Amino acid sequence: EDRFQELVDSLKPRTAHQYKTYYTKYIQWCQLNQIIPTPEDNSVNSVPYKDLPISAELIHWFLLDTLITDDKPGEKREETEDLDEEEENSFKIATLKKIIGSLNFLSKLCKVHENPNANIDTKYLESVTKLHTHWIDSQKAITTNETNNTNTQVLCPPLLKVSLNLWNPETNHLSEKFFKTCSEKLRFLVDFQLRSYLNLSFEERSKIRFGSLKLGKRDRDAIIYHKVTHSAEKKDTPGHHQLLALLPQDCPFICPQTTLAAYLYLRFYGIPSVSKGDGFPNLNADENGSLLQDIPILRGKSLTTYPREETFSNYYTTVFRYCHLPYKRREYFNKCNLVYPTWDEDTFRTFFNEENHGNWLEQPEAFAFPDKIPFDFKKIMNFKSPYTSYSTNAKKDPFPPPKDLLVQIFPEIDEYKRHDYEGLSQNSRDFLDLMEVLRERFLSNLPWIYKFFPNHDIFQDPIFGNSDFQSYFNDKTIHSKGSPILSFDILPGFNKIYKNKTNFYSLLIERP
Amino acid sequence: SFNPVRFLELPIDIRKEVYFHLDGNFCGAHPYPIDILYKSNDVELPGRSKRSKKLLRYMYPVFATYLNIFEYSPQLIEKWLEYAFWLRYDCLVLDCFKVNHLYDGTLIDALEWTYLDNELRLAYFNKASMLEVWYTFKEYKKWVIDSVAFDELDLLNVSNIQFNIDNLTPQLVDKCLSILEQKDLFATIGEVQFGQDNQLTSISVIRTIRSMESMKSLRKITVRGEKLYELLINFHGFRDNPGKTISYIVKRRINEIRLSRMNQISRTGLADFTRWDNLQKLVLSRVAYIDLNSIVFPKNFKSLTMKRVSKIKWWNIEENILKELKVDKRTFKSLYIKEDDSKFTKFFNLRHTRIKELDKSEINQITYLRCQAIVWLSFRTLNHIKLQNVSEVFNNIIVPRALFDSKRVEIYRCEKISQVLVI
Repeated sequence: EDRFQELVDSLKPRTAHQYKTYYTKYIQWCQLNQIIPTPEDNSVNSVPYKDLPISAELIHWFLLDTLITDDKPGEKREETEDLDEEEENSFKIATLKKIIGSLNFLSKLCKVHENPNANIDTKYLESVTKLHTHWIDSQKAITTNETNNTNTQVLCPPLLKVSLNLWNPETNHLSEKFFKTCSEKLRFLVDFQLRSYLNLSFEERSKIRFGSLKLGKRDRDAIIYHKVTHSAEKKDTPGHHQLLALLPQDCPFICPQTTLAAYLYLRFYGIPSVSKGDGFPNLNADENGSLLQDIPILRGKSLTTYPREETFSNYYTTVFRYCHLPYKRREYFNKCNLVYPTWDEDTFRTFFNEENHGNWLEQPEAFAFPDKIPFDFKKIMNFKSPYTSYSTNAKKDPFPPPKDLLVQIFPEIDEYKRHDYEGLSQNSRDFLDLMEVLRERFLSNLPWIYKFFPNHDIFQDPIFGNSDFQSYFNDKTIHSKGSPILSFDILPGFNKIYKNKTNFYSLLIERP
Repeated sequence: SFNPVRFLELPIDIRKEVYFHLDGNFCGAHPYPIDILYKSNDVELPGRSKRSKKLLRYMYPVFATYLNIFEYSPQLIEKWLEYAFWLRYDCLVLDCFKVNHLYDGTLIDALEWTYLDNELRLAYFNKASMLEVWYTFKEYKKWVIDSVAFDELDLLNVSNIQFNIDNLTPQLVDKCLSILEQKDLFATIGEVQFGQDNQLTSISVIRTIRSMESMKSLRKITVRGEKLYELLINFHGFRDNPGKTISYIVKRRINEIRLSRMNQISRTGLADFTRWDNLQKLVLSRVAYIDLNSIVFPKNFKSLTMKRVSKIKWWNIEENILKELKVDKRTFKSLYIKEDDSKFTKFFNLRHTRIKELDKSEINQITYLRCQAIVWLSFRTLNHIKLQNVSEVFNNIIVPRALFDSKRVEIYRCEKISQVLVI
């Protein structure tokens, strides 16, 4: 009762009743999702402050399911104009900051009423605020063209420019002694897209193995880099979980799954006449944590090691001077300010365990925390729109790839399926189904790569000039010979500029 | 039931004192004051109707801005919307505004310009920041102002309306000042507030300042922020800036300055009021820490009231008294202090503080007038003090005899404050 006077006087009455409106929305959401039990039926519904569950993940999951899962299937169609949608998501970010402030005030209000289940862990919600601030500022950057003398970079992003320049099979002006082979350009593009879509430093990119890439138990579309950390990288209190995600993009040239599958194709096979690859691995004597946890995601000097840092420094410098982009050191080497959230073991065991929350009507892992990843972090760091939140945006599939073209590349997975597929280690068949998903994405995105860059070293093999390969190529690329704009999408803002073929070809420097 | 006519037959002192304790609350559809909602275990939550569906569709988008604050418990809103037709025309409410304006804006506090229902009408907010009464200026001049200004021309002038940005959006600030420009209503307003919910100012503040020279009836200016207090009303060292400042011609006009809710007013080395060279009162409303040795206090200022503060230093008069009569602090506390409570000290109670006083047998009527000249050298011609809710004065509090009498200093909420000595 000592803290009540400076808790009332800390706010305006207007701000106090606005905050009470917002946490009343929160407590109504907690009652309609059975997080806190209702006291009775058809009476004065009232919860005590002593047992009101408040946490970072509960506040953020409320924020998801109410504020940023703005689907509204009866009134979705009022976001066509950029001015009205800009006003609407500016209202979204203002209400986001105000609801986070209100629930911070509610967590402060429950502590004086002796609530042990009210700890905010405010750096998580500040990371969420910084995340949506970054996205709304990117939309502020596209909606404002006259900020400075950089209107080209207002239009053009770094990721699309560097990606489409690194899909170029010829390097007559890129580099002479740095980017000779196309496999080295593909592993550079793997490193650049694992930098862009996964905001890590260089050392977490060095930690990437084959066995550290899981699959989506909820999605099957996402590549789950479970950055497992127990008690030794710098940090004690062992369990610190940072989950990561790679989604297939709309454009087949900025997709991390397509680029990863292409470099793994040129790594396992390569060119039979020019550069024989590293070969397909054993996957038979795999201990759970030996073989796939000793092989990196890209080769370097030796065949089973990670490359050198200043080589990638020179690669970044030569690509950004070829693409005319201002390089800075911390924005591509050091740790980013806005990263995926790294959980602790206590909340990761208490919250995501579905058997300890059987009273809840709807588990968080089911819809709003897919693959134990926060939703908005996933669909912002994978460059999507998190506001429709349950649609089929990436599932738009004309001319799907057949199984006959699937069983003609990477036949080793078919051999293991005709081997004892269950008797192997868990990481082995997990990596096999990982390569199945990557091969399906690669086979889906292959006709656009053949149509726009036919001279790439995937096609240094005369089995690709057969009837079925070129027939599927023509069947998927028949609808692009007369259209002025492209068919597939690029980015959530950049589909009204660089969807036109003229600007998309002027992205290129050699052979526009 | 309640009889309206019998209440309006009894004379105006009793009606004043009824509408005094009726703070601003005319309605029965009022929110709970924010002390009961927090000193309670339970949290009152909502959870069907037939008539309110007609009210929440038509009446509610008119009052969306000022009443979306109360979306918790919408029984408070569907009860509100029957008051929203008839309460502004009530004879009790209009009689309250009559007896307020007859006492120069003392009874119910600060009518406010707003722009609702496309009109630029007035508004009255209670202490819970809920509107209850909205009048356009023709209707407000017609049946309350002209209803008591029968023939006396010193009461036709209505110069006590606050303007109060942070109530409303900066687009509505622009539209309100434009419609207030196209009418002759700048002499109508009485004071302005400021919001902002590294010298950067908001858009609604710049719009308010650029039309503030045209007021010619502006007093009682007030701010609410700290990062805005340090910019537009504090001196801050700068003395020559044409744009973004608060236009020195209107600095001369104002009577007083209210400082609403901050942490410190002397965040820098000095909370200097060198300008605003014509203000009389200064009310520190909820500032956490103020030092009286860091305020520079103009040539003619009289009142420094200060409520709801958390820490006060003092004007450190005790550091200058002990150099005058040249003793130690421990000898002063036990030797020169008399603690007399004869009859006028016991009038206003102060049962928790202990009002003290210097001797007469140990000071020979010289270096008593010097010990009093120390106190008047520290106060510099102020009279009214008014310590409300306070805590933990660092230096001990020193008041002169010429100002302690006639209740010109007035400590009100005495729990942690103690030991005021009067010299």
